[PDB]
Amino acid sequence: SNSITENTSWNKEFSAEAVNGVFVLCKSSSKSCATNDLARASKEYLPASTFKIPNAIIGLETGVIKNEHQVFKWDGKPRAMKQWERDLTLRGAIQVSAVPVFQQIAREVGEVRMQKYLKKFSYGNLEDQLRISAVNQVEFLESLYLNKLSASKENQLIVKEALVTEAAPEYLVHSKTGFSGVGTESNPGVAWWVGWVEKETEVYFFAFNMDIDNESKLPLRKSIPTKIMESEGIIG
Amino acid sequence: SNSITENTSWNKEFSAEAVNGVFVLCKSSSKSCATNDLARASKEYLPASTFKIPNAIIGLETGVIKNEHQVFKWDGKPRAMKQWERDLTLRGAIQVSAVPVFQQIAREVGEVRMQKYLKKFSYGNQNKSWLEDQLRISAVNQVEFLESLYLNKLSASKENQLIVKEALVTEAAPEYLVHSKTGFSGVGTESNPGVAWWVGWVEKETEVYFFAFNMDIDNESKLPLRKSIPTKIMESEGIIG
Repeated sequence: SNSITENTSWNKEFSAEAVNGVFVLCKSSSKSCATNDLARASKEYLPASTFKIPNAIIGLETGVIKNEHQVFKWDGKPRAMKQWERDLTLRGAIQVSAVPVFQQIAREVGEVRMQKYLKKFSYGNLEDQLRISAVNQVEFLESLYLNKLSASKENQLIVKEALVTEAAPEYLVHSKTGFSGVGTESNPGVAWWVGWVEKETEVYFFAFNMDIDNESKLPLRKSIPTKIMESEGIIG
Repeated sequence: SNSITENTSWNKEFSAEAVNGVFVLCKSSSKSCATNDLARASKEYLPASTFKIPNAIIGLETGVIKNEHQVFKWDGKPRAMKQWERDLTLRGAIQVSAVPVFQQIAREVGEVRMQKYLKKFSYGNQNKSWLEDQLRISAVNQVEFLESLYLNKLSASKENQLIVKEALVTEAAPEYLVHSKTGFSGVGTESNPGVAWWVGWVEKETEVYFFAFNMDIDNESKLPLRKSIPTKIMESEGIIG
């Protein structure tokens, strides 16, 4: 029996940074989610680089991504960022959100196959022609964690390992950042931080998004959720 | 036909701490490895908790470990260590080297199948409930075995190999992922010192580094060196940190 609760206590962390956003934290064992804003938790936004998670699974399931050790070689021709100008593994391409690598994977999969898997994954309603909510992100990440997506357990495991961003004796953090851009002062951009924490035998799924009009605010997409999860005693 | 090259430059890291031990570091594959001591690199020692790597793979292959999300429930009966007195995941059991969890896995596997898997994995010298004490494995054999695991070439499903690889993650950074396992036989005596291990691999962008470290240890206070010496060597190589 799935449930969600509104917790005004986290508004502190948003107010202190003057951030308009939402944090959704779900405890797997109790099938209970908590958020600071139910309305925004259900609102759909451009996924930006969070879309690299389903794109990676689809890339492996279709065969476009050969296997776990697939290397995305750089032809030497300049790219939007120097961090993309080199050979990358799946983990490498995911961490730096390498646009050209995932655009190439998407082209080889094709429009029809890409849409077929996104419907099967219930992923929102091609990265720019799609919108997804924080609640939809945690549901999708839980399906991935449980290997319940329409793809082999092996391909789901490859993507889960490639998303590892923090390891401690008591927990493993799997996560993905997203940033659509600054947008305009009228219609701001969106910044995301989504993932899950395997802490002892408990699993916590999280999705954070915020309005962003200045690239200088990007660090807040990790600091606000990190402070909330630290105060919940989930991570350090 | 793998080769091992002696590198007297790391001797400094050992001598300074007055440590008798070996570090083996292989870039890309176990084909060409570097070490501070050719002789000791190939010398076989008891694996201690490093044995929990093949134990976990065999547990999964035999179905004793049902799947990736297996929980090892605590029966409430006091254990040798407080950190083992709770339910544990495969990663949790591996991280605290939970003896009771792995002893039970070994029993369910059976000494029969266990020995057939170890032979098929080329794990240690091929010459019951004392595997971590009876087995003998070299630092070179550890990096060869970890390279097979990494490449999914052991006689096990890709899925079971991937589950164990994820459970061994100990450090994550934007540029690298460290998979490792500690081992400690005990302090032994000055005449017969125990052995301390740190084995694993680093996925550094497109490159992979396999490592195996072991040292004589006759005093508890020296334990930190099993991680600090290899870390300092890999930090100087620009692999981690």
